[PDB]
Amino acid sequence: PTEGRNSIRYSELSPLYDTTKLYLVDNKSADIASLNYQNDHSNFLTTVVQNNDFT
Amino acid sequence: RNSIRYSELSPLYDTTKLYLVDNKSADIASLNYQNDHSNFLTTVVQNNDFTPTEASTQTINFDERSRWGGQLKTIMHTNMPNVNEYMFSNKFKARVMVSRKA
Amino acid sequence: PTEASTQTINFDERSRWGGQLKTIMHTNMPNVNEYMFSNKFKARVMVSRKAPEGVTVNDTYDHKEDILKYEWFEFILPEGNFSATMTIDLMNNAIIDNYLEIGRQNGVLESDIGVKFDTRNFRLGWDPETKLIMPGVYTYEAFHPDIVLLPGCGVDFTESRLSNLLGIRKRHPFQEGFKIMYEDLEGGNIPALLDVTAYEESKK
Amino acid sequence: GRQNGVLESDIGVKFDTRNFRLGWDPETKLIMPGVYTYEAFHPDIVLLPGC
Amino acid sequence: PVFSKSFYNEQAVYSQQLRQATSLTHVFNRFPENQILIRPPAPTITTVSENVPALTDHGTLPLRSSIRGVQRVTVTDARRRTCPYVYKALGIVAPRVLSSR
Amino acid sequence: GIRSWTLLTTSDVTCGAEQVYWSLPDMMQDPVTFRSTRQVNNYPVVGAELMPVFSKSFYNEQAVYSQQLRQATSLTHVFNRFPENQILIRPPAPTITTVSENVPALTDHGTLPLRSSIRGVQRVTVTDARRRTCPYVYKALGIVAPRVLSSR
Amino acid sequence: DTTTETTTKKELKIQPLEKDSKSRSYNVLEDKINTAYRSWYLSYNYGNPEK
Ligand SMILES: [Ca+2]
Repeated sequence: PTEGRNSIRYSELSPLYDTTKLYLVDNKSADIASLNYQNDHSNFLTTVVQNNDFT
Repeated sequence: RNSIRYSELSPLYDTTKLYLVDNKSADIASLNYQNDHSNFLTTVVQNNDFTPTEASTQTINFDERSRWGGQLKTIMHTNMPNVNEYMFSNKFKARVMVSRKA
Repeated sequence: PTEASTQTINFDERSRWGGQLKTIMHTNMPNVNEYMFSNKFKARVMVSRKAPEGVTVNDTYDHKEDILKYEWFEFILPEGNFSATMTIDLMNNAIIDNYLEIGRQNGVLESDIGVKFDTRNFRLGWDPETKLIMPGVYTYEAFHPDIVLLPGCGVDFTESRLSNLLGIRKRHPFQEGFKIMYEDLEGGNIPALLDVTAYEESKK
Repeated sequence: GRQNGVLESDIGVKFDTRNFRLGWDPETKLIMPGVYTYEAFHPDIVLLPGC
Repeated sequence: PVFSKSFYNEQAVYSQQLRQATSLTHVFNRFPENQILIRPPAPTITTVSENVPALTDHGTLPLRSSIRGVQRVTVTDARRRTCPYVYKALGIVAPRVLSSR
Repeated sequence: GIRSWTLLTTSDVTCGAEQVYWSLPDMMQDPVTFRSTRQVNNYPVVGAELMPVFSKSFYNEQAVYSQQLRQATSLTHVFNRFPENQILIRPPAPTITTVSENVPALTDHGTLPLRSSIRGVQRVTVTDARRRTCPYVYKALGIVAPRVLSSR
Repeated sequence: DTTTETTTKKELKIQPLEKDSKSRSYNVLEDKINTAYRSWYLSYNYGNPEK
């Protein structure tokens, strides 16, 4: 009647679970530009999403 | 039920399109010095972080515990000259006079 | 719109789904826009003529025949969309529209234009025996675009599509050895043509 | 226009198709055949000053 | 994608009045007098092989359950071979479900 | 000579029937393999069909006429500066003229899986094969009817 | 000869027609190679890069 276990997948590894790292940088190249004219290095902010297809 | 997720939408199910091009830019380069447009080959993986080749390997994975199929629509154009030779709108036989005397 | 933007159309669940997207679209493309590269193209013409530093007599006719010069050019067209031919001439103009400027000013003769797109079956009016064109005319008939060349001069399309217009296309359409030089058109030299009048006078 | 010293000369707004300049030449920097070679190319609007 | 269009050759009678006014000969009419050998009349209607592009649906088909990132496609001609007058050919296909194990 | 180096084909005024990828994308779950992004050029394609640019053809009656005007001796167009050099003569006109002309196109792309929430403002984008903006694009109305499938 | 009396030639023409027969002006301009008659086409297609 149509119920499913229809699963389109491929490489791009299952947004995975169980623990991963979280890189928290501050001198990553775009960040500066867009967010830290603000201030220094005592505080700043940083994208944590490491995807390059994003401002 | 530990689930690290985020945007990059769940490699989704239920039906999607499959774009089958042939003049996508890298393809040419790497695979079609070969031949023309009657056949060629094309990466179907639309990710730009991949040389057709490498891609080639990876797999689009239609799934299971139930097989299936697809609806293949298709676009195509051609430039045929009514009298090409390949379609034999070129040759022909017949016999004429070639000599006369007494 | 803005405020709206925020709010949400909420397709629901406990069952996902999709839609059937039909769609309407119109466009105004001028057959020869530049964006589709139905605008540019390369080819090289004669640009200089002389003889090494001394003007005439023994080679007064032959001197003219001793030094030629060639250069590659990317010439363009006036966007629009034109009749099969129209297009041609446009180039077959702008090709000239180059000569004029440099040919005249450097001993180049219209004679040696060297690059002229055109349709016609030069050779149709042939004959076996004369090995020429008996009616003193490349019998004026349209057959299919064609490009005539002189020596050295050529034509590269690599950077353009008009090619596909000239109904002439590479056989391995996926590389670039694609340019056309006097050299390649082997055997395809025009026949030459014949002298009518003379043939006639001496008809008795 | 008539009624106020305006000349047909200075109409100043004339839609039209044609490639004025085609009959050009480099050197004269003009149109050698004394004619904007009468050919349809694509609508175009010609203007005078101010108009 | 090779079909035929048709038009009405207006050059119907015109020629009847040019070789009747006495003028040059085309390699086509070397015999402007031998009723027999005369460049056949032109027809009222000319026809022209012209190709259009074609968009078609072929149906829906069962496909393997794994596709290599590089599918190869091929248009075969009735005598099953490569036809090179083939311009550009974009096929797209939407999988869909059916059956179950 | 070249019969091998190349091939003889017909005259395309369209000169290059191109395709174009349609892609609105804050609606469709994005087909397989496309990565999500917001870089106008990628944009996950929802559907594609080729240009609304096709070709019509007609029979140029001006076939012979010209043979009898420059034969009656008269003015020269920048097109025929060489009314005598058989070679340099404004090529014959063809029996059949062709004209790039665009029509509008109505197309169905299929049915697709879409997110379960749409922002009041969907953005749509028609991409050209070399994935970019084509501005000869007139007006383009896409409509789409969601519909159900599956279940959780 | 209006051309052998000036070497003592080819000048003959720099004169860009000024006005048409019915005497309507062509508002040529100075320089005599440009009539202040501007047209959409040209500009776009023929002359202005990106400005
Ligand atoms: Ca008619």
